[PDB]
Amino acid sequence: IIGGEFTTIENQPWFAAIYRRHRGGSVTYVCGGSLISPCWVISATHCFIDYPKKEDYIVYLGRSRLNSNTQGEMKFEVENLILHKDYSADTLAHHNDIALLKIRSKEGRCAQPSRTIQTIALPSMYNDPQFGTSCEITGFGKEQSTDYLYPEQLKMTVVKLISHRECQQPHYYGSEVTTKMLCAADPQWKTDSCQGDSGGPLVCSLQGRMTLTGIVSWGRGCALKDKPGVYTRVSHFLPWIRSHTKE
Amino acid sequence: CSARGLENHRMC
Repeated sequence: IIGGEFTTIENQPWFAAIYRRHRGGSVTYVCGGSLISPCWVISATHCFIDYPKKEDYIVYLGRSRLNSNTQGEMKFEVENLILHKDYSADTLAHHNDIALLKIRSKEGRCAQPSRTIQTIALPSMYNDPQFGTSCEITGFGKEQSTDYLYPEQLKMTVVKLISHRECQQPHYYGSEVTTKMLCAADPQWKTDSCQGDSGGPLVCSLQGRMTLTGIVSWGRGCALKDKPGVYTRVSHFLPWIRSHTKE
Repeated sequence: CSARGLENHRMC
């Protein structure tokens, strides 16, 4: 997250931290995700596509820090890693960038709700906030495009939704953006998602309910003029989510 | 490779 503010998991308790074990034993952060039911985390396919084997991954819930344990956190294996079959990569503009991780502890159990671990509601089909609406994004991604390190403490920021009409302009993204994607940015371009925020939640309040409106997917650079963040539009994948969460 | 879309990729 470029700009924005440090936070703790109490403020985004559906946030899932996803890591990969390397042969040799090294573990590294991969991507964010969102808990949508006790056994299911939703994320982005591009985070996993190069390394699709479920045994490589570890998922934490209730975690506020990247490389330190948070009191009350829970650690899970990935029982199933489901990637979208119509995923594609075109320069950077990923189509159908959505994935499901079925989680299971060493004890064989799913998530247990607490102050630090909660689910996020999904939107109704084709029901998104009006453009110009403010939404939140959360992650452990870079704080500056030039940074090497990820922040050790979770961050969040606010961005505003941008219409497809505006995003499809040539000086924004042209044909790279589809109606299955949502763009969002800051009016001053001073805050944005960045590398390592992929798979994380874009949350908007719709009819008095906090709703998973989008999933961090791609963008050209970060916090650059005329180059918004691009998010998978969750309200266009409800049938896909519903079928695959019975696997 | 320094931005969103290429996390956990074999090239990067």
